[PDB]
Amino acid sequence: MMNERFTLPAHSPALAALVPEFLDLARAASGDEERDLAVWENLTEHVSLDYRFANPPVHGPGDWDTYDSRFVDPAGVEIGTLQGTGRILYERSSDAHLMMYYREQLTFPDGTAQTAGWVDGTAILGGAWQRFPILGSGGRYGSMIGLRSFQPTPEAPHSLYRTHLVLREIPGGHGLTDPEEIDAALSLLGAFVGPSVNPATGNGRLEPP
Amino acid sequence: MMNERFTLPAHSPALAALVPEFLDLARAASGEERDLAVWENLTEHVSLDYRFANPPVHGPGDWDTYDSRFVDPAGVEIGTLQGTGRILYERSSDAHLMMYYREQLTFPDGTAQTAGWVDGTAILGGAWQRFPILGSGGRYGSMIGLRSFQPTPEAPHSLYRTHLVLREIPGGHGLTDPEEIDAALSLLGAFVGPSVNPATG
Repeated sequence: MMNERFTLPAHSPALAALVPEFLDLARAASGDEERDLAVWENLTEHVSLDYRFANPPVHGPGDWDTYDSRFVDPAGVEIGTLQGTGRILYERSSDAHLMMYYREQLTFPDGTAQTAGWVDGTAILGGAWQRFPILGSGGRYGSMIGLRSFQPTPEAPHSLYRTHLVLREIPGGHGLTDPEEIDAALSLLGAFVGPSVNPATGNGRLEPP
Repeated sequence: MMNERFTLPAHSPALAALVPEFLDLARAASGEERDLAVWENLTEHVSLDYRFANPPVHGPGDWDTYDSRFVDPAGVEIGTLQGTGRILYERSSDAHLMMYYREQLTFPDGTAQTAGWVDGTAILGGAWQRFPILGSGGRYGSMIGLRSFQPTPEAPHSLYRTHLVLREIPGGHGLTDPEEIDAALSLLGAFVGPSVNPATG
């Protein structure tokens, strides 16, 4: 008797199950429920960033970048690396902030994890902390979700970031393999940490700036 | 003691509380007793003001506003809607036109609102579009719901087939600030929206 158009996709329960675990990460990271946990705090992210302008003089839609990162802990030990890609897709109606979609692959000696989501490009210039959700994708991290928080250092905003990473096992894993559903989970969790995609304006319209 | 940078914003528990209720909407609409409003197989009469950025081309920069009338099968109007949408970009994977919409719902006894992503290319193809709803006034202020519509193939820009459900949440959804409302609408849209930029080869 259920209306098809009110029923949600098959993966929705698995998605929903990520939500409480995500809210729990901070507490689990603070020393503590015992599952496998990986916490790296006060990392130095050595970023080598190839930033391309589409209309060279100033940032705008169409711009893109790639970057490679090295995660080095306070003692100088490299704990993992990262490949990232980003594209500027549009300007918000309300304030013309530069909206960018990013995807990243984190590679640790014992496994891999991935990231995707929205970044306010205007805010990164201003020096804001950014946060991406993580889904584990292989090895030790395959059963894990987490959070990546990074801030571009004032001295070298394009080469050194300060970064914290937390990944935590979910019992029996998050259960997502399809890229479609992985992207949906990353959108769901990003809702808590990511910028607003297009805030309501004054004039009741979403016209372009 | 906790890392500020791993701690989620204060609204996170209220957002999290929306999730099981949202998953419960389909079952609730088909018959726990709360206040519930279901309108199925409405005819949505749409009046559309569409602006082009490069006039002959449908593309990024286009935007529109529209007025909608919800008429039940018996010909009674049960509410109206004002909406706005913009074409923001073409997906890397398949160049589909991605768009974003915000809408305000007005019923005789209250108000509700909507926002979310639309694949403008797939909508041509006859796919259903779905936006989460947050109540914003009157009877519905304490409610969340779902709006699903499909443009009629014979009159794709003026007639839609539409279903609406809104359901009371115990103690209201608890969101008043626009930023938290936008986050809740994004959170619930993750379940129903198109993929915004699928990974490429």
